[PDB]
Amino acid sequence: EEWLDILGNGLLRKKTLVPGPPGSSRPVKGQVVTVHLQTSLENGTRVQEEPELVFTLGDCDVIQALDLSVPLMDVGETAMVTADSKYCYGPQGRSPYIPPHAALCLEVTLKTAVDGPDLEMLTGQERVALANRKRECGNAHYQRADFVLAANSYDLAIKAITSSAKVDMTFEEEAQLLQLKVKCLNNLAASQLKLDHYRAALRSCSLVLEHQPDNIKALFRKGKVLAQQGEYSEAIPILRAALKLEPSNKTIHAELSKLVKKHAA
Amino acid sequence: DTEMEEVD
Repeated sequence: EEWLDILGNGLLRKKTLVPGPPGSSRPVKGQVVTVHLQTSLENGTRVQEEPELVFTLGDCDVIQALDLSVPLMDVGETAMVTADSKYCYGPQGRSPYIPPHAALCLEVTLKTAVDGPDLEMLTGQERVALANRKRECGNAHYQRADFVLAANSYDLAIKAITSSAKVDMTFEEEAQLLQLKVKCLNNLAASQLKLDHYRAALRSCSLVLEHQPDNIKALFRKGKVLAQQGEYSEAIPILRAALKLEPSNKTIHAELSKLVKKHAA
Repeated sequence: DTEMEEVD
């Protein structure tokens, strides 16, 4: 009927187009919600149409705009949401193209809302599917340079893998999930390093190298972190160990050269 | 050959 100014700043506004059924309720944090999303730019250009977008409320799987506006919708409601770029694809834009600082008009139809899964009660197959979904979310956030959101999705991906103390999985499932955990921890290190969270990036790097001691990405990232911290004595053998695996790699050379030149104070 | 900065 009228525009609701959600955050009190005219940056995230919601207008109900079609209300939900008389008995409908709002979804709560943690619920797996399914929506039909029609995204368009401020000038009216349509971006994409996801007829069955599935995401966990409050987990920031896609964009902040959805996690902030969907809890204000009843299951079965169709609403128009105008959101500023800061709650969307920000000062950088995205892959199915969004211009930098572009305000979005989201036509959302909340379809279903089911209770969130008990991570402790997930099957090996479900655990693989949930962790991979969170990993794919984190990857999408990382490509845009949203390292705070990328780190969160990788953190959720890991939490889903490691909460298996009460379910009996096969050896093949445990091994598959270990391979996924190392990929998520390396991805987390890539994200932490971009946020200068050196102590955290180091932990993630060291955990990856405990499973895979010849992981070139984890070696280079540990070396780059130790170099940016000023631990040149510890960084040079690690950066050399990574060059030993790929001697022609220009990025590892450029990193070593930068480190040795700076090691002159 | 390996792109550092790329995520897996």
